[PDB]
Amino acid sequence: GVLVPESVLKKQKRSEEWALVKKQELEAAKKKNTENRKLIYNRAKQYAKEYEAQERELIQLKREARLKGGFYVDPEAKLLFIIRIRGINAMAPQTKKILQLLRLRQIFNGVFLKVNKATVNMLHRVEPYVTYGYPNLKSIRELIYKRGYGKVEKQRIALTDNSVIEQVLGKHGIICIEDLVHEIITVGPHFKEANNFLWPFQLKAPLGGLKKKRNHYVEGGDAGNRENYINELIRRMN
Amino acid sequence: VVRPIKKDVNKRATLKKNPLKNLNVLLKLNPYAKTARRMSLLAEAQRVKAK
Amino acid sequence: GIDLKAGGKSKKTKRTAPKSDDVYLKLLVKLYRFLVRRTGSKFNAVILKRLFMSKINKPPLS
Amino acid sequence: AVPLLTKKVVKKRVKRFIRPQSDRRITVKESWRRPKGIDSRVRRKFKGCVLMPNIGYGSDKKTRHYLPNGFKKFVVHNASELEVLMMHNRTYCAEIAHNVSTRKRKEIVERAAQLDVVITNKLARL
Amino acid sequence: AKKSPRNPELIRGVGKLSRSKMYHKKGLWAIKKKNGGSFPVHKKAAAVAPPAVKPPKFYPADDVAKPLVNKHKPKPTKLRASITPGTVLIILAGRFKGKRVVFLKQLKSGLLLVSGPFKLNGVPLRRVNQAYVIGTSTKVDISGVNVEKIDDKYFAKQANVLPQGKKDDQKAVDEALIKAVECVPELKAYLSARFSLKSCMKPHELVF
Amino acid sequence: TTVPGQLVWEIVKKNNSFLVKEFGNGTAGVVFSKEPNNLYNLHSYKHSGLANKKTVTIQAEGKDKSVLLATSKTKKQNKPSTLLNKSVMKKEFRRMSKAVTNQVADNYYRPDLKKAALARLSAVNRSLKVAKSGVKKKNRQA
RNA sequence: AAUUGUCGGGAGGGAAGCGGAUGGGGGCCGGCGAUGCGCCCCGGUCGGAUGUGGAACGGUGACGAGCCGGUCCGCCGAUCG
RNA sequence: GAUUGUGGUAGGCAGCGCGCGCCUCCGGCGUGCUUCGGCAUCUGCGCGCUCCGGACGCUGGCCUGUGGGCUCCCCAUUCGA
RNA sequence: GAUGAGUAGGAGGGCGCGGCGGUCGCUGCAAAACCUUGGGCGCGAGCCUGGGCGGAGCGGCCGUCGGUGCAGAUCUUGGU
Ligand SMILES: [K+]
Ligand SMILES: [K+]
Ligand SMILES: [K+]
Ligand SMILES: [K+]
Ligand SMILES: [K+]
Ligand SMILES: [K+]
Ligand SMILES: [Mg+2]
Ligand SMILES: [Mg+2]
Ligand SMILES: [Mg+2]
Ligand SMILES: [Mg+2]
Repeated sequence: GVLVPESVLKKQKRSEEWALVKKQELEAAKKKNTENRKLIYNRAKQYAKEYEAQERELIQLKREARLKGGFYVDPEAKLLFIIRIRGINAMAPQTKKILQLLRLRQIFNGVFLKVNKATVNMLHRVEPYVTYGYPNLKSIRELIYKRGYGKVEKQRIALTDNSVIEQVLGKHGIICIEDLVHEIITVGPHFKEANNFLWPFQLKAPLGGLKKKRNHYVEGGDAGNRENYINELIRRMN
Repeated sequence: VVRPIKKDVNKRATLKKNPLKNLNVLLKLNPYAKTARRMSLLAEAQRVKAK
Repeated sequence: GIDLKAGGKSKKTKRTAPKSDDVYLKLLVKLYRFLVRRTGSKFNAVILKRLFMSKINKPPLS
Repeated sequence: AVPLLTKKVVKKRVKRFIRPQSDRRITVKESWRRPKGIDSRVRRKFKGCVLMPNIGYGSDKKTRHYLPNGFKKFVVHNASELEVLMMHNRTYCAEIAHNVSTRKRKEIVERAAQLDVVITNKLARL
Repeated sequence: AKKSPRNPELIRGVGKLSRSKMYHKKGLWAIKKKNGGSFPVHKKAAAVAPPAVKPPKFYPADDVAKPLVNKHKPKPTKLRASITPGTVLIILAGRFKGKRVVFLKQLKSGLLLVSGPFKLNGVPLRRVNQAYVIGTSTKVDISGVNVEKIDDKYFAKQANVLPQGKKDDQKAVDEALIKAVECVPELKAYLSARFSLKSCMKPHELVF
Repeated sequence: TTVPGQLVWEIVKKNNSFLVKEFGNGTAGVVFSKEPNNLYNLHSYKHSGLANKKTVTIQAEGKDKSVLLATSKTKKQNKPSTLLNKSVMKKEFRRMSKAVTNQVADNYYRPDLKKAALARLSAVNRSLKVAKSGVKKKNRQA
């Protein structure tokens, strides 16, 4: 019939080559995905065992200290969860700057923070505007699973797949949601990268309300360090 | 010299589903959750049977 | 409320197309838009950016 | 003709944005004018006052400018202009211009019937 | 062919056994042994070539949009545990509102097949939506009632005059139902009387 | 188009005698093109009958279900009188569709508008049938 | 247009008018809201090859050759649409 | 219990069943590691299923009617002013 | 993907009036103007249209121009 023009022939040939290379890339990706699934399964199992062993070890240490008759001082918290509780109206310059540096720009925004002398002194200045404490494993897992959003190219992407995490934290060995949770909870070597990757959590208004945000938690208010009691607030806020 | 043409870049954003409610999303994000749930259920059943 | 400057929007202005109505310049702009998109070449990107510039920003060379 | 549009038409507001005090002063017309007075309660958006229009009321782009019958309007002045809608009869409807005579309106109506083009005002001057 | 499920479900979507136990039970080791240490490879099923559809008589000027695939398939309507064969039901809507009837079975469509019996309260063999029904604690034996040949197609409209065949079927079905009802004293009056709310009667407190 | 069609489009997209615009330059703006060699009467570089060397033209002939299918000759661009290769088809719609496909797509003339040409042919055929036999159905059921 | 008379409708315990939500009444609207589609049987009209000739012509090529191709008209078969 | 379905060329991703072995079929039979419970250790193909890349399905009423709709008009009412 | 307050003030994109160079049209089978609890489009400036009246002209589009947009000024003239 009609002779096929050389331009059409060239376009078809190049399309065939592109399809072939795409198919090869897809096959390689499938294989690597299989291996990655196996690896993340094993890693999650190991992390769960590690958490259980840590809890058991803490209980055993406390009991053995009691038996010996001395005191066991628990390791100081290495991680804090901070929630902004005041609005953005009528802000002092230093307080506003510190809240920006902590990435708390909206009421009921939450963020993790590694415990350091510098960070603790920064938080001491904004204590009246936030409430913070020591998050639970359940709190961290639920926060990352339900409201965890990653930052990719300064965009906020929901963590619906492990590929989103791998794209940003693959260089550091974090390729799964469980890896991210373990890094956050243990404050690992790449905690800064993981935490910065995590977009500030946008929490809803507390389910049961607040007591009084104009007073410190010690006086019966909400501001300040409520230590282990931040977890129930997280339950109500998530 | 042009790079290969792309036709699958304009994908609709995947709807976010909470892994704490539906199982398939939880398994996709963390396959070990299946084993955790199975072991927990079996242990609870064993405890109830013993009691 | 959210503590952002201008709602997080940009306040810098840069040329995104030629202000001229020269059809030949428009065709060149289309050509180099395609080249930039489908090659990712720094030279092509620079050429495309300079094609938008005003007269005083395209001085002659002796 | 079966309209191509499938999404339901949603209007954020169906009331007109009437100029403040046009009810009070006859000389003040109804066509919207944004108050610029320093003390204007309407400008300040005091609750219970006249509402001001804003881009937030914008119609959904998919259903924008669509008539209730599901088509879009196009004014036609003659049967020659009518033929432009031959390949768009599922998205566009023809409205005959107000100044067309009855004699030309009959020809336009006949041609539109031939072309399966909806006329919004086919009963005018009959 | 295996006659029993290999992996019973502890809950929806989770099996009782793990991957290793599933391997052992399925016997992939046995298949590898029999085939020589390698799984048998099966060729992909050949697709059926599309039929030679005749050319269209018309060509649309617009490309109609094909809807995206929906992977959810409806499941059969659930029957409330409070409703069992022979249970007495109270109709809350329709021309028979307040009537007490006997439940026979649930049809394929999910509607409930009920009878008055017709003689007792004038309610014939009818379909009632479960959402407009109250299930009471009163049960009557219905083992002697045969409604196998009656199904959702019995009530289908052929589109004013009731065929005598339907009347005969109603009489045959209701004979055994009335005979069973007679065993329980006062059940005749209970079925013949409608349900109503009197002064200071609270539905949220009535047990039924 | 004695000069490149891209240049012709760059010139004529702003204004031409065949351009029909209505309802201003806001969101309400409606645009169409009147040139006979525009299959969809759309003001775009793809369908433009002025900015393309190869153009398809489908309309109804004067009488007897005759459909005029014309193609712009690639070499006679400077000869308006002999610029169109015309063919008047009087046969069945199947034969007309086959001829349109052969003359538009099978020869790589303008494969990108094969669907548009077929739709235009179908519309013209339906219009001719209705003009002959009067309206017989409202075509409102979906 | 301001303003006024008449008829008809309506409202009125020391203003009237106005924003938002329904309702009563009135007024208006038939693109206000469809009746087609597919598969068969009967009857009526119009055309029916990859064959053979004529008229004009096109895609590509190089507004050359070669190759390929559509429209219309005349016939032998085909007996379909 | 309540609000809601935004999109419209994908059988994708994740998890899991049946066949490719047998027996006496609420189950049992092989190789390794075990905390002796168990284990992503063997986990390959074909056909399928699901909480799995954003709603689908059935039935009824009505279609010139005292019907349906209304951004139009006059009023009443609750809140605002 | 993120985001949305705005006086003084700045800027962008649009609506409307009257001419000129072009282009496409309408009109005694009824143009402009005006009237109307007719209808519709646009967030809006505005626009399209039914009906009436009127009885001779008018509009769309692309450029371009200007004595080009009123609620106020104890504003002007006229009318009430
Ligand atoms: K007024
Ligand atoms: K504004
Ligand atoms: K629901
Ligand atoms: K003009
Ligand atoms: K009007
Ligand atoms: K002008
Ligand atoms: Mg927020
Ligand atoms: Mg204070
Ligand atoms: Mg007056
Ligand atoms: Mg002047």
